[PDB]
Amino acid sequence: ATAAEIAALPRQKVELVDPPFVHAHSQVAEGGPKVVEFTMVIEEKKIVIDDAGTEVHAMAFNGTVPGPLMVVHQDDYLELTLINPETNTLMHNIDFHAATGALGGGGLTEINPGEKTILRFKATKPGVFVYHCAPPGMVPWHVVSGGNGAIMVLPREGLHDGKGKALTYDKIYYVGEQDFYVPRDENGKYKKYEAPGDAYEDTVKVMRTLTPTHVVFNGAVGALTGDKAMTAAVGEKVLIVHSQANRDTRPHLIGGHGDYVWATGKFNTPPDVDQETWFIPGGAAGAAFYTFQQPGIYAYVNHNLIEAFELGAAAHFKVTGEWNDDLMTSVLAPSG
Amino acid sequence: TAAEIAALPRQKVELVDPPFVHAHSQVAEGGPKVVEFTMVIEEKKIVIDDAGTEVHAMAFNGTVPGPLMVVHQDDYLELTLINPETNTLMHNIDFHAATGALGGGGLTEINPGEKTILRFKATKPGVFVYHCAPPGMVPWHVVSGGNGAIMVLPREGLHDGKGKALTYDKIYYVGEQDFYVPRDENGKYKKYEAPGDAYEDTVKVMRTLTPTHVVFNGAVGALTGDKAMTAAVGEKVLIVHSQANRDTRPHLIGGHGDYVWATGKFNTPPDVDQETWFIPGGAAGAAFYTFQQPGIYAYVNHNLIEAFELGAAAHFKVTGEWNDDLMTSVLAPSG
Amino acid sequence: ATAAEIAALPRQKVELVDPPFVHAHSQVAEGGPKVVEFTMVIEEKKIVIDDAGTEVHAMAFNGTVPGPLMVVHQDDYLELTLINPETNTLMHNIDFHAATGALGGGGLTEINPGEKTILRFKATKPGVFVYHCAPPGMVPWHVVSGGNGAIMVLPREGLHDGKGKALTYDKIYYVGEQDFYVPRDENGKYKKYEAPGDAYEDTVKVMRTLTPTHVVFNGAVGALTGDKAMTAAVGEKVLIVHSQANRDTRPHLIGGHGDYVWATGKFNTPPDVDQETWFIPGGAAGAAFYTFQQPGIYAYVNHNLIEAFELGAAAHFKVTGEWNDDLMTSVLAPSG
Ligand SMILES: [Cu+2]
Ligand SMILES: [Cu+2]
Ligand SMILES: [Cu+2]
Ligand SMILES: [Cu+2]
Ligand SMILES: [Cu+2]
Ligand SMILES: [Cu+2]
Repeated sequence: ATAAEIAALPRQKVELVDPPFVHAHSQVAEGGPKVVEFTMVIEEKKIVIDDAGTEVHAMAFNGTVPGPLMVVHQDDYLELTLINPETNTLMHNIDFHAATGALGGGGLTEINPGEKTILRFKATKPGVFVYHCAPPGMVPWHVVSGGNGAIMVLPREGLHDGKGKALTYDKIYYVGEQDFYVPRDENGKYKKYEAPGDAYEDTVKVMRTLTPTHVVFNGAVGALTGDKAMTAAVGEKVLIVHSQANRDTRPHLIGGHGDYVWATGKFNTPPDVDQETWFIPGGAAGAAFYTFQQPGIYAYVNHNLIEAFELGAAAHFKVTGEWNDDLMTSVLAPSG
Repeated sequence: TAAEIAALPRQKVELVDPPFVHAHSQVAEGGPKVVEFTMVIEEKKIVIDDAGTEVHAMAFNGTVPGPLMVVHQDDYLELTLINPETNTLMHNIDFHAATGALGGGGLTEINPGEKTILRFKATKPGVFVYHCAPPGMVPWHVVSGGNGAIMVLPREGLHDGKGKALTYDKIYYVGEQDFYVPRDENGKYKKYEAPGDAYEDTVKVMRTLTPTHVVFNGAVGALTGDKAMTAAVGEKVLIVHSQANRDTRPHLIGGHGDYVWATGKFNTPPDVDQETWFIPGGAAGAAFYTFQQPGIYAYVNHNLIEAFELGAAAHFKVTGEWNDDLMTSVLAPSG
Repeated sequence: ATAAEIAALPRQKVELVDPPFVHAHSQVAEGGPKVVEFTMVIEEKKIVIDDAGTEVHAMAFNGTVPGPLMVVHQDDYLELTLINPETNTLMHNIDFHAATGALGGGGLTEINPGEKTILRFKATKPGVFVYHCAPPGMVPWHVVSGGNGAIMVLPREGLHDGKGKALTYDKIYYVGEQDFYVPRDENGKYKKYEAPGDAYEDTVKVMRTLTPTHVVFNGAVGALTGDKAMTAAVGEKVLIVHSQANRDTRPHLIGGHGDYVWATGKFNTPPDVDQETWFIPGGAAGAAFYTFQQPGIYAYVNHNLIEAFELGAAAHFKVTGEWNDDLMTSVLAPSG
């Protein structure tokens, strides 16, 4: 497609929503290829990542950790306006794993405080894909400070299973998983810093242990629990997109399954089925499709259970509806 | 319907200790059945290495791992779980094969002196982890040995990707356990009077994400020496492998995984000709192999530090005739 | 085949080349089955693995870490002459994951200094496969000292995608990824030793933490950057073989993709497609096929970014050609 051809394509401006929600889209593409426009301001901000009050200086695309999910269709163009406000102290950029060239866009989007840039790429491959910050020489520090999210490049025809049957979800959630490396004092208590750069040396030491102090969903321990639990109903079809930009994870729906799981995240790779626990390598996104059959509380976890229940990587689903005794029943309740 | 489920046959099955598996048929015998199992949970001090290191283990049916239960797709598994009054802790069970109530965990919380009976329909074919999961103390029970697996065979037995039958002559269940044993200032592993005394010290070790031991069948060397698994040349063997908490990467040294259901799910077509497969923590996998050479094999987690320094190494002793076409020493070690 | 049948097959002596290059070979088999002869001399040598002058006592098959890629076709015989020179101090051997019996050949190739052996095995299974040293009682030590490489057993008809279309590479590269465990003194400086055995006790202690001090490609930090950057051009099809004999890795071509990825490394298992980041478990090799579409510098990494950019696991590709503005364009360059 020539420059003139692309200029004639229709533009749609998308308003992003905060994870774990996803902006309005259609599963099946409406019309021909479009240039889909997004804007994100990068915020360097203090975030609290557990109930004790532990804080991190985060790099937060659109002001959240993870950054928001951008959704386009195959052969659309994604056109991102990225802004680094003058209140920030560091240079930032963006690497789209969905994109082709210039280190995923990273080499073309280095913006100092008070600068902006507009990057356009053709989303040639269908799937979910990580994006993250990657300033040369400081790449892992920015990513494990929360500077990451994902996009979904839907097939123009929507999702299908491995054999041509249409899969249509009723709702979608995006779970970004973040490994944090928080320095401690000699008493074992987490340290606080005045500016991001003050934490650098101490944080690099922790990073080198390859052992996160915290592993969280949506930026904090318990962020997707309580009144922030994800919800569904018996019979409802849900797609769960999960990303990890730096470190392996193994998602599991406690009480459910992944009926179809694109564990590599790429829709031209047929999904695994009937999954108990799937595996997403660091630097990737995956997606899992499930139809709820039972009501009640579910936990969605990284099934290294230490990571889930000691380090923070557990969310809840609240599910409404009628219990199915054929699928499961307590023949004898706990009794003497 | 309600009448139809109640009229299905009930069948009690006697369990056996890993790595062996109780009696079953690969192709389902009859229509759907309710397969009944009973397991008593034993809290017991087990020795896990050659230095006398102890762990207060949670042992479904008296073993780490708990035994393999085997049913067919659309059978019901009906487990009676018993927690004797001599135990100190509440326990329960989460079947990854099951649907609802946190895998059954929500319905099976039994204090010492209690029992429960859980039924679920095995709707999905594959091998699946089960483990204890008391709310608020889930990892502690699991890394204390409270885990095993089940196999839900397709009603028509196993098949390859093109649909030809795969029929094993024997089956072994290897449960892999990451343990996190506290050490004192001098580097000696600590011992405790009761399970709860170890809790605080153990969680500290757990948070390093670095096991002190990684073992098969509950201890370093449990499946080596005189306890090696066996086969013969020409024999087809299915090896079911589970890890309820932590990744592993099985490898049969001297062999391969001819077909590997690496995700453990039989509606997902098996990978083939595998050197080393990968099972994420929280899952089981299964590998089918036909032995072609006699001799000693090692079956390991192929992080070789985990295998040979931390304990995740088993043996197969295989009888039969050596095949010089497949391998031959042209010139033996010589100066 | 009988012993007589094998004796009658053509012999072909191959001359090995150092990683990341691969010796001359045909993708499609030239003729019927042959016995492909290789020779390698094991060298115990010091290698410097970072810019702080950190040393490892390496076990180098053919003088390199990793050892070289050996290439045959399915149902050929690989015949290795392995030589342990008198100048070495330790017994060594070799286990081919591609082979069947005697612990991959390890039980038949145990050679003290001043000894040699010849092993022949039938390459019955197509794929990329680890090989490594494994002296009973000292296995992990030899492997994490650099005693590993890989082979490729091509299908006789070359590579194909999942539907039987031919996949033919113009270039091939072999990246061996190595986890090292280097002891430190009490002030954090890496220790040096005058003999391999002198470092055993100290090294075993570090190995037991399951935390490498270094994770590198081709034996050292930056080994595959600068004078040793891999090269390609726009339009060229490139196969990247990647091995890790002891520890998981998650390769990613920054700016690119794995168009087809045999993540398990086995060619009768259909490849994944459109991959961002693939996964190779410790003890295995994998392979990725990609057609370059953009020029410039790509980084090729283990996408645990701490492992890539703090511990050493990053390579570069230098790619010539014309930039493609359809696939990617800077609409607005970084600016106030
Ligand atoms: Cu940044
Ligand atoms: Cu990346
Ligand atoms: Cu328990
Ligand atoms: Cu579980
Ligand atoms: Cu060696
Ligand atoms: Cu090996």
